[PDB]
Amino acid sequence: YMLDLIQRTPKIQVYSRHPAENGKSNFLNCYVSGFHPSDIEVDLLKNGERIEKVEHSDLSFSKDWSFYLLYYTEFTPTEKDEYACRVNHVTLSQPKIVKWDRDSGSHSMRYFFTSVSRPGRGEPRFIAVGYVDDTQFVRFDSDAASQRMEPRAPWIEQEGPEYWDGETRKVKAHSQTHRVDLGTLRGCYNQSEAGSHTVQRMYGCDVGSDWRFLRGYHQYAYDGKDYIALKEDLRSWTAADMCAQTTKHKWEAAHVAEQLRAYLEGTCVEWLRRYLENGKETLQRTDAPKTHMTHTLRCWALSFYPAEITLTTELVETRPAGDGTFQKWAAVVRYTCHVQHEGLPKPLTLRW
Amino acid sequence: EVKLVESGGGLVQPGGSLRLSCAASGSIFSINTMGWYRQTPGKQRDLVADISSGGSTKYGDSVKGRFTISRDNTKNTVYLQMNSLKPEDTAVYYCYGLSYSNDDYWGQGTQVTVS
Repeated sequence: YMLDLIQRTPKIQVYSRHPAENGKSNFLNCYVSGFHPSDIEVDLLKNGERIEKVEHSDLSFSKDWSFYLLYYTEFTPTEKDEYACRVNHVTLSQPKIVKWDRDSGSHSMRYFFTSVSRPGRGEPRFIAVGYVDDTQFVRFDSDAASQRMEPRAPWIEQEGPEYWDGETRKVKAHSQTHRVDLGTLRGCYNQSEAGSHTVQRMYGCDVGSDWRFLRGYHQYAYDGKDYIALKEDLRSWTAADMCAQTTKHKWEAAHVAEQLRAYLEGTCVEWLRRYLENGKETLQRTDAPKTHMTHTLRCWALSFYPAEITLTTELVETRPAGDGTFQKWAAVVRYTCHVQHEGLPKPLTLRW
Repeated sequence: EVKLVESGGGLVQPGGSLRLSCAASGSIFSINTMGWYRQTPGKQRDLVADISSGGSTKYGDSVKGRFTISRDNTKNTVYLQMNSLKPEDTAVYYCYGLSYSNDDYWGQGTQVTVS
């Protein structure tokens, strides 16, 4: 239930959903993350050749505004086959190839919106995703066929048409807003109608384990840099430069933040509860890491939900397995590995 | 380990055409996909067209329909027929190839200019 009103290069991981067994169906994953802007070309290679039917997740981004994507495909690895992932991006002189080296908590609802302008190529690209905790449950893509808000989790498919109509009406409103803003921000920063620019929106609400309201968010960004955001008290704005102060004043004079507070404190919480209940078999589970040590000292963790975890040198970003679970490892060059997870009885410790 | 010999570049009038050719050395079983990326005014190089030894092709959106890639049944050699060239196709075109172990090799490139 949504509202009703710089360049970073990617990090690449190539891995399987499950541990590889020669002859056993599996899933090959390429997780690209931490990059900006969102234009990226990702290929999955099999023996120096492009794999034909590769799918990918809906575009989303992290706190720092950097985007992340999961490209994946079903495959049965054998003895001779070798695999890799290729990534192109504006920050790369040539596409990078990475080979597949075979050898009790709070809750949240978050909506992510991304608009990218396409000078002289039609409307801007618009992508919207919705999350409960670390489980995405709705999406919208302007380039897609439906032109509707679409489910991405079982527990949201129960909702009837009045819900899906209202969501489709609300997302298209979020789209129009971004389209207008793209032309506006172009004007206030004196940029040409020939360049491509990105506008990102994020908002949502947190609740304790008692499902009572904890925190609320509403942030806006231009070309990967902060533009305006709601303070933690949800009653005032943070403008980032002389251009965003003009918006801050127009919004404080129209008391926009008051309508936001109501949603973030009331409506957002209310539907987060309805979702948590409707998908309790999913959202309210906790899966514990299937964990062991790899020797360079490397600590491993597989098939755990939610993604929040701590291992304590090289620490690789947590990555989706593609089945709802996540993975992570850490490395260091009389040593111990500490594993604080929100689904383990008590912290674990590991040593050779 | 592999060397890529490029030819066919140069200057051409708008609306003209050019045929690029790239030939791989080494063992005939040491290269699978071959194709071309092209330099942007910026830092990156964009995909133009490539083809697997079995004939599977992929093109960059901005040359779809105008450019065609092909391969010699015998030798490891690919051909890029560029038609209806525009000034925005001016760039250095780099041939590349992939080993059957997903190792990438890259040629020196060939400047293509469209008045």
